[PDB]
Amino acid sequence: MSKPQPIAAANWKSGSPDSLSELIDLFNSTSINHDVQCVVASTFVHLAMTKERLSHPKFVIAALNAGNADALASLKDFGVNWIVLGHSERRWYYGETNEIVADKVAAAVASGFMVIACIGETLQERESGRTAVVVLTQIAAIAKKLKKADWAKVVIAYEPVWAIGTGKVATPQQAQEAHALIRSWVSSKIGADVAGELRILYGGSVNGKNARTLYQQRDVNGFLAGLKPEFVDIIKATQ
Repeated sequence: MSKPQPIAAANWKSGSPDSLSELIDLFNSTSINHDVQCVVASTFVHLAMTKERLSHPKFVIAALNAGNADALASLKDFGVNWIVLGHSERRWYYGETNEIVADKVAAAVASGFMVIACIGETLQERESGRTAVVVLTQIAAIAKKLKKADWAKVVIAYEPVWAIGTGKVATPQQAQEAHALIRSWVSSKIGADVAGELRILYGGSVNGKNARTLYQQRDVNGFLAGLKPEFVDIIKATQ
């Protein structure tokens, strides 16, 4: 096994507690044959339901864009040990700076969390050839605030804004190129050991039909997707 352990993360940003409860029952009943870490991420308002209902041994709960020190402490005291930082989306919609996400990553790691940090370019950046510079600027800001040993707690997700909620998935070649670019930068600037163990996940219009062909790429280690019945097939795709 050359790739590190894959991750499949489902995000529940909104929706009925009753429809969530049903999806969690589906997941709790699903046998998963291979080594994969599955994650159900949700906003605070849905965490108490998820924590109460989810019981599968291959699943953990994560908080979506958790907030400040008080919020991290409230998560830790409730038993939630993963956070998802949706930086590529927040950079587009809100102008969140790269330095703000980097400080959030370091604060979460310092508080004992595993952190999925989502990085990625805009539509216009992609169109104009700015992808590599933009992505590398994001990973370098994150790295600035971490020590080498801290990378064991970090997962990077490549989430280009143009693929988020648009139905326009990155092609296998596009995902691979971006993921390789990130990994090679980590190898060069942090270390080859860290680069080899780093999980780089793809997010943005992943579904049950396109996930498997994405996973077959050398530098793809899993997925961020929505919490939907097809997520069962997204997990299978990480075999």
